[PDB]
Amino acid sequence: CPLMVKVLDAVRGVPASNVAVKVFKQDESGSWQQLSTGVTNETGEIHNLITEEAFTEGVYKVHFDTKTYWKSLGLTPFYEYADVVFTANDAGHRHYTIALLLSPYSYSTTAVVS
Amino acid sequence: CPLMVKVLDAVRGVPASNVAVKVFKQDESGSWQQLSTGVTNETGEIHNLITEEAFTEGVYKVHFDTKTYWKSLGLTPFYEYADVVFTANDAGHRHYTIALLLSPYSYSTTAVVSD
Amino acid sequence: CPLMVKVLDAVRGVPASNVAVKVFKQDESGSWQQLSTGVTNETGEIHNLITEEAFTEGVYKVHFDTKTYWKSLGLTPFYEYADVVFTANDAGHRHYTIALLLSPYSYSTTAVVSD
Amino acid sequence: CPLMVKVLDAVRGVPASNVAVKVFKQDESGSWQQLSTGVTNETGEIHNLITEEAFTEGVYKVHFDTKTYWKSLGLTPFYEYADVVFTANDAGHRHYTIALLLSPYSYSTTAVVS
Ligand SMILES: N[C@@H](Cc1cc(I)c(Oc2cc(I)c(O)c(I)c2)c(I)c1)C(=O)O
Ligand SMILES: N[C@@H](Cc1cc(I)c(Oc2cc(I)c(O)c(I)c2)c(I)c1)C(=O)O
Repeated sequence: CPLMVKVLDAVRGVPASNVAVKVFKQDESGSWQQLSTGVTNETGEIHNLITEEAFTEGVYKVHFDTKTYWKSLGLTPFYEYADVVFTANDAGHRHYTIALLLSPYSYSTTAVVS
Repeated sequence: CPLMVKVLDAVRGVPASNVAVKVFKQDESGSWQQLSTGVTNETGEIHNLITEEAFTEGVYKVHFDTKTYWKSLGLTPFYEYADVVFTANDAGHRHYTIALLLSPYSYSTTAVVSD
Repeated sequence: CPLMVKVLDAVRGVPASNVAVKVFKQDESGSWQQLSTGVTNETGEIHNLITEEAFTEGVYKVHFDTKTYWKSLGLTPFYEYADVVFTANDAGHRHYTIALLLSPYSYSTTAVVSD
Repeated sequence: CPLMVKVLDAVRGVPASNVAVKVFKQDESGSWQQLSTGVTNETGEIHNLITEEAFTEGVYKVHFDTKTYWKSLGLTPFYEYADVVFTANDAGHRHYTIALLLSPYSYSTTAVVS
């Protein structure tokens, strides 16, 4: 799995489950094309988010619906969502983890590339 | 000033100056209309980004060109940029600060909302 | 003011007011000598924590009582407190801001150093 | 393993290896007693950091020597180290992960409790 996510809830101290995620890749044109969609599991992760074959060199957007997550907890969210945008495999085929830490009025993201 | 930014550099321990910022408001179609531009100053801030008159209820995107910032320092950035998207002024007029902390492979953002 | 703090609440989107802060300096023995105290104000800051005269070269601990803060809000905190420890003024006199972002099960701290 | 760590390098996008870690528990007296020491591996983790038997209810300090880590990379560190202090098992025996994200002038820590 060359593209992984790990989402954590900074308020409750647990992984953030049921967070809807979409993966897009930017066109030759420059438009975003949706490649996959999934929902985080109990460990805040998504298995098989993208195949090695579909995950080619280019610019990617990983979109997290953080707003619905906080509404499901009865907390007021500030952000509409969190998008993370990066170039992948520009200098070779690697594995990427997009880590995302959530609070109602803050989020942090870090990329681990191997 | 109802919309403020504060940008910090976690590698150097200084405010991130000369970061290009753009502010957009989503129209009903879903497209983004640019309403502001600026570049952070030596304290990582931008004065007079938008007026109260322009800053009406809606969905906003604050776009930070973090890639150009790190490249100017000779560092290899991971992200293309950082966008921060939120609904504003939907429960009355408020003031907002979008704070952004930058490292080449990480960023954090926090919102402070006051009345 | 050579030592400033800025404390924010990531749950509520407001500065974290009424947070008790203490500043210590390590002596040669390794024990900690208290030099300052304060409580954050409505913007999450403390004025006049220490003077330039007192703030000499050494190792400092800035101690934030984050547990009392979250308990006052009815929230269950994980940490007993947050300490931030660093060497100051070892390459000349500088000014420091210790920024601290709080959630019940997480915190982030960033230092801004100027001359 | 009831007490785990996960340390990441926000500058390089890799787990932070070779970070020295000490685990202390506070005395009845109130003094810190060292229970264990280890060093993060290539995935930023430490196996067998503490046994289930030694990890009893009380107040813990997990100490990370972040200063030597940044010096090993040739970057100037601001902090002397990062200490994370918390009560464990006050309401039952659980597993704890202390996650720690490092930059030369910033760090973030989050606790995941299961
Ligand atoms: N166990 C799996 C999944 C996993 C990946 C990461 I990357 C991680 O590390 C962090 C650190 C911080 I600080 C965060 O705020 C967040 I979100 C994730 C953690 I815990 C777990 C693995 O090792 O691949
Ligand atoms: N002096 C001005 C500007 C200012 C706002 C904030 I909001 C702030 O706080 C943080 C805290 C953390 I942690 C960050 O990573 C970042 I970026 C900013 C700081 I320092 C300064 C004011 O009070 O409005």
